[PDB]
Amino acid sequence: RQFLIYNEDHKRCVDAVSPSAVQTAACNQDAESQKFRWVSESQIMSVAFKLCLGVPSKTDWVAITLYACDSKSEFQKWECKNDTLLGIKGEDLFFNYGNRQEKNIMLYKGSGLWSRWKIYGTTDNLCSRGYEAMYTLLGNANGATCAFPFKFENKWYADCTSAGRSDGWLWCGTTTDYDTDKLFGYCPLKFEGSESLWNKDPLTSVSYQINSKSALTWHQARKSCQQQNAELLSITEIHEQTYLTGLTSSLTSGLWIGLNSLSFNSGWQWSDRSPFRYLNWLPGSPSAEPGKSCVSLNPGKNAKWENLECVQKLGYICKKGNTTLNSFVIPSESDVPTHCPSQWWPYAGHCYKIHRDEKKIQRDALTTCRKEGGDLTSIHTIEELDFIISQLGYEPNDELWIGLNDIKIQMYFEWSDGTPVTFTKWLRGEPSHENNRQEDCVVMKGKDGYWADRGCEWPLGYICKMKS
Repeated sequence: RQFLIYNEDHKRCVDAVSPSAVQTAACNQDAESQKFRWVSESQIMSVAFKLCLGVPSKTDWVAITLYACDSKSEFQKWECKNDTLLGIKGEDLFFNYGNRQEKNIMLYKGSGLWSRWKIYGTTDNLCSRGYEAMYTLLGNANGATCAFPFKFENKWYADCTSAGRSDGWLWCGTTTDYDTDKLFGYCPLKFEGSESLWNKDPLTSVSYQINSKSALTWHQARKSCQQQNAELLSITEIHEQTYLTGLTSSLTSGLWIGLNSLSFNSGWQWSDRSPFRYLNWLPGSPSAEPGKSCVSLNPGKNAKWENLECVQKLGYICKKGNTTLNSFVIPSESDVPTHCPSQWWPYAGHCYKIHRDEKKIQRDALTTCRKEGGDLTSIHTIEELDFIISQLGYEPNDELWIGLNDIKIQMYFEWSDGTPVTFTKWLRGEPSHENNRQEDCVVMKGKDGYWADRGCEWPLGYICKMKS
């Protein structure tokens, strides 16, 4: 994420010569003095010197030099303007080439070519590479973010290091003076041994990372997974729950997983957009108390789930990988010219119709769909859900049976027509109260056609979808 700062007009690059001299030289990508990187939302640090570029004051024609990095100093905060302009934050003054008299780099009112900078090698500005907090793994800092620069054995370190360690793992101090506070962690980056931080499941090849020594909020936890090209754990199959129950059987403190109700207009959902089709709540969850929108896996209570306040500082599980297990059935393709019986309307090779003639409990409804040559409808895309609520005479106060249910295995929803569950859109507060029955059927209700699970023993209208 390092870079050289490059001036196209001069075809030359910024070079740090001393804490009191920042100049330019020929663009040498192997010269550390010309290497720079963001270390916060607004500061840019010299890799060679571990000091941030700054100005003595927000005033015209002053020298830009290296200062001790400081998150509160208005005089080291930078931002990109126009495109290639790099300006001190809050004022129309700009990182400028200077002149052969100073040789130094200068702050200046002028927005010409001498004030316009892009990342060497690239054609995009400096804010394109940007800065992200980097949460540590294992270590004693409980997952705190790296602090750049940091002091280790009276030496300063610009990025993560394998110094003071013969195993070669990459670490960082989480306060600037590691020699004093002694707080560290391992960096979420590739190195020989990096992968032994993951448990790969031999059945599916999906990888899992159990961060039980950490205390992050839900949102912090999610960002630590995302920066590892992963995401918070989704639990989509009976097997996956079981593998994870095994992996955490020795733990007791809760661990964040990706299940949340943060979107207002809908209900429970996985942060990786997996369908929410396998349920494993602890008794008394999900609780309806309004602050508890993020879900934790409780390894000390058999790896069942509970929703908590998203600000609690727990451990977390990340999940990386695509499963090798093919599904048993794949949906059969459609037939682009589809003819439909009377009062049935096509979409994507299937005909649909809403029944409200006489309400039936879910089983009688499903029976009537099959006497008519189809089933209770399955839904696999938001496009398909939009078709149903738009083109079939659907009304916002409707409550209609669809094919989702867990009559085979409770807590595991399947489509009555046997197609895989690729997509779920739960109503706000749904699904709920599977603990109060043994069969969960699923209706479509509300202005948006979102789904609620309920008891199957209830007379309702229903939606049928025939075959191709």
